[PDB]
Amino acid sequence: VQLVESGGGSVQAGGSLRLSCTASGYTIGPYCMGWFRQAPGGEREAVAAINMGGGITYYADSVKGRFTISRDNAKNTVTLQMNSLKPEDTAMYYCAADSTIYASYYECGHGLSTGGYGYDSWGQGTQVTVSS
Amino acid sequence: KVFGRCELAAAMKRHGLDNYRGYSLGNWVCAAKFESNFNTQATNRNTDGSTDYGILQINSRWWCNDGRTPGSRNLCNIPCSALLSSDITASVNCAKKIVSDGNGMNAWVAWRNRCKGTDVQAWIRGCRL
Repeated sequence: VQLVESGGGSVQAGGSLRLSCTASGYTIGPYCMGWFRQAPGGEREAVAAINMGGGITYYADSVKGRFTISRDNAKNTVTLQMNSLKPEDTAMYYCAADSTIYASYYECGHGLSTGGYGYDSWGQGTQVTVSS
Repeated sequence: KVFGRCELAAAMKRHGLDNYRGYSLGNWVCAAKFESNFNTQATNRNTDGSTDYGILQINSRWWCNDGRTPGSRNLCNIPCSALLSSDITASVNCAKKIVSDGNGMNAWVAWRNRCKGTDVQAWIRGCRL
């Protein structure tokens, strides 16, 4: 259930930058897909999660309102559009996917928020450097 | 219908859920309590447009067909209404697929939240099964 990551790099203050992630899992799912990020001094923080199937989104108050996650055309590909970028946003971004097909209804925002419980597949990360 | 801890235990035991893929019977009863609280007709419409059905609150966008969820899948290959019977065979089988389909009981977050890592043998303690 492998994830591939694209986009990223260095953007200037107030700029926008697109990150993309395609879960090559190719089976049945994934159920969730979202991003986490991490600065040098910092524990891994949640960024956003989208609900493959239903397409419900969930954002961290830290990026909510600026960032936008969504599903791109390509199968199991989600896209994180990072807008109104701040240096505080500089960090390593990791794509994650929950391969569990939940019986009842599950909200990806839960797992994302609570340190990532559920997200069993991770990407290698992509550096984003918002040059002040 | 609205089963009772023990009444459900029995039914689930009968339908062979006791130690199904390693899951003590208590696990399924406890799962039900936190999903449908033992009410076979329990149904919850979710914002994505799907709906959880019955005792185990199986979701319409994945395991059953309700005709109200456009992209819906029907993994268990059955009408959602099936999971509303007063008989639990419907949900019980679908459940077995969901769990043995490689998902495990983590499928139900409630199980994870309320049942995982808790002496669950307690949901059948005091039941003539």
